[PDB]
Amino acid sequence: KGTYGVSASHPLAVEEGMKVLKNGGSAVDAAIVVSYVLGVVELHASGIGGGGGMLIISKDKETFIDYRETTPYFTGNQKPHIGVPGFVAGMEYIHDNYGSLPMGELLQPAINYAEKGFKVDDSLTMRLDLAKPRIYSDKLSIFYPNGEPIETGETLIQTDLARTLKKIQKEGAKGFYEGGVARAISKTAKISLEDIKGYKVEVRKPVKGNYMGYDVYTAPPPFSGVTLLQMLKLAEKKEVYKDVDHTATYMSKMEEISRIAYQDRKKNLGMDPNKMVSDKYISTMK
Amino acid sequence: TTHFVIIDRDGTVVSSTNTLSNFFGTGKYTAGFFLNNQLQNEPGKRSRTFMAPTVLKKDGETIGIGSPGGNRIPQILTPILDKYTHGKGSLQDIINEYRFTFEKNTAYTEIQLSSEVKNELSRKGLNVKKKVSPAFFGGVQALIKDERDNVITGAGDGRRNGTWKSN
Ligand SMILES: N[C@@H](CCC(=O)O)C(=O)N[C@@H](CCC(=O)O)C(=O)O
Repeated sequence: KGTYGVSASHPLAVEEGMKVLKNGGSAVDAAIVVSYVLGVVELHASGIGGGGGMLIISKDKETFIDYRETTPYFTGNQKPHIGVPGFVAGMEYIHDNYGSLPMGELLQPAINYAEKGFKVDDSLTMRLDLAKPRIYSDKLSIFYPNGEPIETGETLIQTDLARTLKKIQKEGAKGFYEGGVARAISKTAKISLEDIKGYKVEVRKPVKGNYMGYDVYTAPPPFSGVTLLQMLKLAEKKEVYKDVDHTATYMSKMEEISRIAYQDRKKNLGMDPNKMVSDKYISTMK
Repeated sequence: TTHFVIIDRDGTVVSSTNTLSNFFGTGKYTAGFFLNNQLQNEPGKRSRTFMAPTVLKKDGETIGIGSPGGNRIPQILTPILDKYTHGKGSLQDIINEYRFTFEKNTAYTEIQLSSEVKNELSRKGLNVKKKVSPAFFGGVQALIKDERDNVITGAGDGRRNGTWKSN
């Protein structure tokens, strides 16, 4: 004690994060808990069937963990456009290299919400209603009881998911990337077993720059820390903040700053990121 | 897509964004979960994403921040960080401000704007369009640690029912 906090897109994820922190856990142990909770209670936006990236900045260490989905080998067309999920491998890697608490415990609060249920909020019921024309089928009946999106206030229980999470908790990453879960992914996604099994996380250096006196650390390619940092620095250079009170000016200049930086990003697809973000490189931009 | 930020006792900050790409990914569902949708941007490679988990550091200040919203991510975050660094007010306050993004000569707006403004922007070849989906403008989540002493504060984006807490 010790100051600490969590910001996240669901109150149950914030709650579980704070729980780990309250009892003296590290930011990365809390991060694994929150990520897994979010895949259960905010299932539309993330989960074990996807991927993502994590920036870890401590007093004297910087890391960026990249657990984004990777393309499978596939010979005909199209197929379904599904990458090998990287999320579960990501949390494991992060845990093995930066975690303290034992992994089983980090999965437990998500298991509990999947197992015993949580109360659905506005955004989830709305997301389900908006997705119904695209995704609805009878396989999805727990999400649409009585053919309608589960209502705000109802308890959603996810027994299949709890089972999967328990398999991971017991076996580690093998529980997802091999065995029955992997055969289910293989059958649904049309991705070979060997592809699922071969998933690897990439570790990368953060893009380091500065903005407004701040050292800024951000996400390197294939993420877009560069574009963001560029936009930030252009905006500080040509202080559009002096136009903040005049809406059309403010907007007008943002619009400019944004095609400058998006154009730049694109002819970087059509090897050092720290260069593309320096006061001199930014100097040379328009 | 979802973004979150954590700051612990010894000032380690984590800033992280996870995703299925689309809401529910491809909508394909197995062993309890939704399979991602992979946007095409060769076998074992990752596609480009606009995601950008970021940390800002000065002496006496640590900021973690990020947001979903696809290709609007840098457009969402730029104005907020701009307003914020230029002393315009509390981070939460700034997250609460109405928002706009551009797609090739269409300006998309969170809140409907005046004639005055709509004309001035029409004059630059842009055609204002107000958008219905509040989630279209992101879900910014942030924490701030300062060394007074220490206090953590932050922002949650009410557009995705987001929130934050510190001890
Ligand atoms: N309109 C889509 C695709 C645009 C893009 O930039 O890829 C979109 O905004 N997708 C997002 C949906 C989920 C979210 O939380 O924003 C995304 O982040 O991929």
